[PDB]
Amino acid sequence: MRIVAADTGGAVLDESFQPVGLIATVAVLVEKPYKTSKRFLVKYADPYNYDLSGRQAIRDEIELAIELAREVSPDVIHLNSTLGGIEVRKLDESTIDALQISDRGKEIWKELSKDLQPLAKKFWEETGIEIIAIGKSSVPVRIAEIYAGIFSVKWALDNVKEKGGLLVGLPRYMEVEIKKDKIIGKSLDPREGGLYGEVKTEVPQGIKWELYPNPLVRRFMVFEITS
Amino acid sequence: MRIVAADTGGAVLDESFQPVGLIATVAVLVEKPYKTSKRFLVKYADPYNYDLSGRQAIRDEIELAIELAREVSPDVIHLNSTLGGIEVRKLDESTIDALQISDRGKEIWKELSKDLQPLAKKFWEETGIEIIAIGKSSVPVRIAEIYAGIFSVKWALDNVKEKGGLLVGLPRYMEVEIKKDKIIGKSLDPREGGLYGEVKTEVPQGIKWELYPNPLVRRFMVFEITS
Amino acid sequence: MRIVAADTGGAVLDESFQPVGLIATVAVLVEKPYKTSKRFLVKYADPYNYDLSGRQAIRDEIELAIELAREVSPDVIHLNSTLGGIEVRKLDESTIDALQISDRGKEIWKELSKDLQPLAKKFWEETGIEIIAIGKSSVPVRIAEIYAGIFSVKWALDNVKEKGGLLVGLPRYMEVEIKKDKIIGKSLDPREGGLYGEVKTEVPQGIKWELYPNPLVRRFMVFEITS
DNA sequence: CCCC
DNA sequence: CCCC
DNA sequence: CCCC
Repeated sequence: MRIVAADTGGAVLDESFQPVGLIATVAVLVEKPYKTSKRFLVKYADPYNYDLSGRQAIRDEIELAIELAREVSPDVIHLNSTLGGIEVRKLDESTIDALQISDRGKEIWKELSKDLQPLAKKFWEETGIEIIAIGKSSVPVRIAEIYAGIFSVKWALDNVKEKGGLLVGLPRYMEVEIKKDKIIGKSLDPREGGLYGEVKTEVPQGIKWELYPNPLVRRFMVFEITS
Repeated sequence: MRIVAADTGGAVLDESFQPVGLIATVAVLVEKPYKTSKRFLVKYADPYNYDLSGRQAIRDEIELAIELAREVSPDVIHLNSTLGGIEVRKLDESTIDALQISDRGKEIWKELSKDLQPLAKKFWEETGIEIIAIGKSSVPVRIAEIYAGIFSVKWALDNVKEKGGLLVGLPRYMEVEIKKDKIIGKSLDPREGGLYGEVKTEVPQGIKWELYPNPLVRRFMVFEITS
Repeated sequence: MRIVAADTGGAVLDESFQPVGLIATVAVLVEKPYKTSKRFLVKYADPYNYDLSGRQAIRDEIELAIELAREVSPDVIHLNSTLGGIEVRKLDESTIDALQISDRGKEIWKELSKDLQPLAKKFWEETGIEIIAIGKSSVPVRIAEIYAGIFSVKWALDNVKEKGGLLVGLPRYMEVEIKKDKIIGKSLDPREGGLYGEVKTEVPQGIKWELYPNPLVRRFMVFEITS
């Protein structure tokens, strides 16, 4: 199988570890043996002008996934939303309310449907590629999530010297390592079968970085970098 | 403690990773230190004529567990169904409806009770051995689940040269290793305390096998073998 | 951040692995990098005269946490109860019933509020330190849980030769190591980022100890010691 | 809600 | 409830 | 539904 998946992840934290804004949206192409991605795109947001209550992330996600899909022609697109694998192009008010998701889950998706359902329908008529809301059960999504963490670290690397101090909240139970020329992100959950990512970047000088648990959010790590 | 447990696990997958049928039903004897099983039985199903909608699996389980229990005389039998550790022989509609399980779970078990409750009551009157539905809380069940994976791999080993290619979906977060004369199964979850299994088999030559994450079901591995 | 957290953990088990009573209540001070604690208190209960139905544990916890907090002046106190991080001092029946907790959870805390809510209000007016019910989401709480496991082993070490045999049920997925002069406790979940503890103690001789899974409670280990 |  |  |  060849799958394109997209996720938004990584957050700027204040000194009380409260999230300020999300950082990276990543679309990945995942192929056998489905442990990583060698082909991917990234779109950075502005964490300092980000609405956490708003759900722009998923609109960026589905767009970025399509952009990658039109180039690599995958079998399917995985969107990070656990709706039981329902096709976005089939998302109308009728089908949303019939899902066994929270009542709030239903509320949010009726508004997204105005743009995303026709968008998925046109793309399906073009390419025949479905865009399914599968969320947590999907490995390409989790791999995309790992890369979202890595690009958040890269974002921190590229932006540490203008802000002189950054706390980056990583996605769930993943760690990062920084080599001379690349960032390595790895899932901390061995049950996932060895999921990982790698992104080439120039690592700036005069910086020190640390990785430690978020004391307020168990199984979430914090990436801290200074000058 | 000496516990007999039984589980059905392992599935033949198509190339879209959709399960076709279940493979192995295994009953195990588990003793201190409760990390493995050295005494076990296996019953193979036909994955290509298997009904996933049906619940024959649990009927195969309770049969095989009893068959093994009559040989090794355990303290108790663990059946793989999370009902809070209630004895099967005590299953009437009143207590089933009083279980904190889904409405679909209740419907299924009310129909299962017709055969399974007298079966458990008769077995208890003979041997004094209870049959409890404990499921996820039981370690012997997980050990049985691991062996279901091991015997599923063995099934693939024995049937690969007639089918020239097989995708076997293993039970949750377990891996297998293939040595010269045996298959070794290990839980990928270190939290379970080092649970494993081991089964002797003649390993066919001229085969290639690979283990990788199921892209559609996170934390589930896929065993693929070809000629 | 400097956080004081408290948890009760560790249980004396009978030979059917059924818990008799809880052992150790521990309050810990946790600072960056939030992986362990170098400052902690322990209060022992009598497992053989313990009410498991009762909720003495949480009253011992909040008391012991305050005692330590009065000495080290932390930023906040973490109590082991998952109520979404709500301040205990604001817990009345009105806000309790508005919590997304079980019907049993509401009943228990409505009764606890009679004593604990004025206690939390009094402590907050004195020191300005909030006592929040964060529970499973807190890392300092988990560290306290690990030390509770360590002190349960210590309790067993100190009481083994008078009891001539002990089964100690540890907290979820943690292991212990016993050195010449200390007990080392480690989380078995790599997702938590390497949480651990250490307690110096005199180790009695002519004892043998073993660590293995509780066969009736998956992901819970058992500590057994004899003479 | 907590405990194994 | 179970299966991947 | 997502985010830490």
